Amino acid sequence: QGPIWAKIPHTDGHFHPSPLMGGFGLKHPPPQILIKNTPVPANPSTTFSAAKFASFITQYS
Amino acid sequence: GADGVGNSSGNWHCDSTWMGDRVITTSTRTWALPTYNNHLYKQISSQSGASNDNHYFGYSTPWGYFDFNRFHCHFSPRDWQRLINNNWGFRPKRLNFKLFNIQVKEVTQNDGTTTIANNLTSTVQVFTDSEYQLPYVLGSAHQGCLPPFPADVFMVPQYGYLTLNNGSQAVGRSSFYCLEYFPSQMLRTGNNFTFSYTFEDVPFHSSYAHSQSLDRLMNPLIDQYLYYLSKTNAPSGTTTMSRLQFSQAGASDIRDQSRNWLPGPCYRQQRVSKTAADNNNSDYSWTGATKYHLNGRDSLVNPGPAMASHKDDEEKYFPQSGVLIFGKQDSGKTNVDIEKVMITDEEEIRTTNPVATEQYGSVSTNLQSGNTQAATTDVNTQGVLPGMVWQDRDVYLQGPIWAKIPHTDGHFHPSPLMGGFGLKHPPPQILIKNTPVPANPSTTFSAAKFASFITQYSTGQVSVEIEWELQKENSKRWNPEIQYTSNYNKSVNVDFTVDTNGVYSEPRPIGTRYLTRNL
Amino acid sequence: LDRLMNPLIDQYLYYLSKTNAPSGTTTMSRLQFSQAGASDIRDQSRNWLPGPCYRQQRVSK
Repeated sequence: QGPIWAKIPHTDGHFHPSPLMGGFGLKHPPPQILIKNTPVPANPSTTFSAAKFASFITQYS
Repeated sequence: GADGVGNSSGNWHCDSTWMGDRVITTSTRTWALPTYNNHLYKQISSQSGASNDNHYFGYSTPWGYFDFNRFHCHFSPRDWQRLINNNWGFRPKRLNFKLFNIQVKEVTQNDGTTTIANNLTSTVQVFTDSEYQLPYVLGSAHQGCLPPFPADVFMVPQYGYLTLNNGSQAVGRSSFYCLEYFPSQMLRTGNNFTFSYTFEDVPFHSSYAHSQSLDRLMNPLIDQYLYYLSKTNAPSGTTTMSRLQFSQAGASDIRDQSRNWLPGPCYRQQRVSKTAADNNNSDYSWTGATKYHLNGRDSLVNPGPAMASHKDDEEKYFPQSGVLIFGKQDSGKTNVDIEKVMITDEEEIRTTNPVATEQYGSVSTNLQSGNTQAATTDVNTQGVLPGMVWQDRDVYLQGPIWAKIPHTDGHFHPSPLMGGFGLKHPPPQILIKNTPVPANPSTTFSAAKFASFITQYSTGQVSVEIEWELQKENSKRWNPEIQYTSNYNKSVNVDFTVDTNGVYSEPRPIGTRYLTRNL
Repeated sequence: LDRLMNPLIDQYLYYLSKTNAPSGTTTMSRLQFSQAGASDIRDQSRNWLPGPCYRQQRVSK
């Protein structure tokens, strides 16, 4: 139940770069995977307004 | 190349070319070379009454040498700005050197009046120590490099070296080198000298600052799944009892999170303030200094391992002997005030390297028990540990470029402590000398060596071209970055220009770390 | 030439609309700025200027 890898910090020098919590030190570790729900605006006004939207449809995925 | 008296043996090349990931800088200067030591080799040694720390033994030769081991020999201030504002790293690739338009001139000192004339048949000797057989004296931050301003004429420095000594005397192991024992090329006016050199592979110099701290690398929104010891006792009826308790670290207790890395090594220095009143009223320049002990001698550690100059909100402080200190224009040699020097600052590396004037940390010294409380102590010197990361010292427009790595059995992270690139085969030394021309000899034979020569010196042009490899930045940062810039406000003089008397001056030291990078 | 805007949307640029403001029973110099719309269309920022001129005398039929 412990960690597997850790990204080696991009520095000028480092010594024996195995992460201290245990595991494999990688200069190019598995990349981060980001995910987000695209916002869906709610019912807008019928007269133009330059203010940014603040009312969205509540949803998840 | 070789031709007559009325033919220039070379042209003036001085500019920079930027093309993609390369930049080629070529510079030209005019030099003057006297006759050193009156054509003799001389044994030199420390004074008899010198302290044991200052004893030395060595030789001084009649040779001069060319030196271009400072960045401002190659980069103009504008070129330096281009480099540091748009690149994450750089390194030298190859080198070209040329010596041309030699002129030898003889001096006559009749009756206090000096007459100078051409000597068309005299010569100069040049050779490059391409096998590293002479003691390498470059890389010690000596004066005598090419001037930063291309219009200046400079004198070639004299060559000399030190060997093993026992006090003021030598030992059997000490070695003596005769530079005439090398093959060298002899040039008359009309000959030139060139050679080429290829740098070995070295890591790019880090021209960035980290935008994250080593102790701040977590996601501040999610707790860890690991626990730490958060309390060692708990309240009982009107009292307490020993009782271990554990917690998961979050943002509220961010100092307790488990981490994978450690800050770089440390070697503590004494702190002094730029405000005069803050410092002690005593002479602690040597007693309070940090030094190393080698063969019974003490030697100042200067500047030593790369550590941050100060923590935040403390620009007024700096380590006693932990920073490079350049002098302002025309500042003296000995005991000048603080207004005459320019003190560098290495604060950009406090994200990974400890502050030079604080302890590295604290470790426990005993075993706590029912009747013994835990005790800790500060760590003032910490060698490297597995899991450490650190940055190297920055380079400056007027600082050194490279240094020769000593030929030893072992070495660790061989980047020179004054900053720059460590090379096992650095650019070779270039020695030069006027060939002696004896004066009127006697008409009856004498076996004694000659002692009367024609007084003469030489002059000419020197050019050096270096190709540098660039490493372009690829940042996804949204907000604008910090850049080096000139101030817009009015002033009597423009920075990095000449004054009304013709004196070129550099008003401040310029590092390389302006762009940013994630840790 | 002076009517080329969209009369429904205000500009994002400002113009100087008032140079003084009322104080206690008096006024004080105080610069104020506004975004031009349709109500003050004469104040909108524009990209062009009318052609040159050389004034003549006017006569009536």
